[PDB]
Amino acid sequence: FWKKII
Amino acid sequence: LFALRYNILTLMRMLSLKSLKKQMKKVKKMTVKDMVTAFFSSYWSIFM
Repeated sequence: FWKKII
Repeated sequence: LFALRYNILTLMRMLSLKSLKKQMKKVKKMTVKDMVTAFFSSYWSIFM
């Protein structure tokens, strides 16, 4: 998820 | 120096109020539109 925002 | 310290501290007063975790909890789900709106709002206020 945070991977996907980044 | 006074203007810069004051204005940047006001920029981080939002992080001090800690109102991004609630928006975080609302947008636990996956929405690129809401993400681009939130990012644009943050830079919008950086311009402000």
